[PDB]
This record gives sequence, structure tokens and C-alpha cells, in this order.
Amino acid sequence: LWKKTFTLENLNQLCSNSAVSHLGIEISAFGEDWIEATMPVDHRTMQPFGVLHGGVSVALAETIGSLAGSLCLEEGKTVVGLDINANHLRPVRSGKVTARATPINLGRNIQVWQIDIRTEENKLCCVSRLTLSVINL
Repeated sequence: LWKKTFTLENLNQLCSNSAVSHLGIEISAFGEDWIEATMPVDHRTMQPFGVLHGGVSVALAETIGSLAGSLCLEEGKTVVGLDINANHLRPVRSGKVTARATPINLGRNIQVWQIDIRTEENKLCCVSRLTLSVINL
């Protein structure tokens, strides 16, 4: 559960003028134990032949997962990406995809997050697991 209070407006403002904003990523929604971000599938995020770039899908997964992790810490605490993995399940040709981050294990020094990315038709196109280090900033 979240340890910090936040608003979608402020989170997006926090991600402005960075790789996140550059890829058209928008923190779109959250629940009590999950948070999502959407990303469009267009020339900024597609491979040269017209389908969502799998590498960019991973960029979305690390973004939402890292953000989620940072919201689960108290003051004077932040996360740093240690490693990440993903499986590309199906090609996406249009619309926007939505990546949802849910916690797997939140430890004192390490956090592990799951990220499921779905198409506008609610079909899973990518699944990823992210490992974060917790450090005193």
C-alpha cells in the first residue's frame, strides 16, 4: 500500500520533460494496490514496420514499476532500477497500451514488481518483472 500521498496531476508533472513525457507516457490511474500508465502506439513508439517496439514497452514497464516503488516508501527513501526482464506476447498496431504495476515483494533493501501491459482490447501484449534497490537519498 502507498506510503506517500499523491495525485495523477502531480505525478505527471514530476515525469515531465524526461524520457517518460518524450514517449507520450501518462500516469493514468491507480487503485489501492496498483497503478497504471498508458502509452500511445505511433511513430514515436513503433518499430519501422508498424508495430509497437518491444524495447519501448520495457521502457514503459520500468517507468511505471519504478514510480510505484517510490510511492511505497516513507520520506528520505527512493528506488533505483537494478534489473528488469520481459516477454513480448503479441504485436500491437494501434491505439494505446496500458501498463499496470502490482507489487510482488516489498523488502527493506529490495523491491520486486510485476508489470502487465495490455492493449486497448484488454489483451496482454507484454509481461515484465522489475527489481529495485531501496536507498537513502
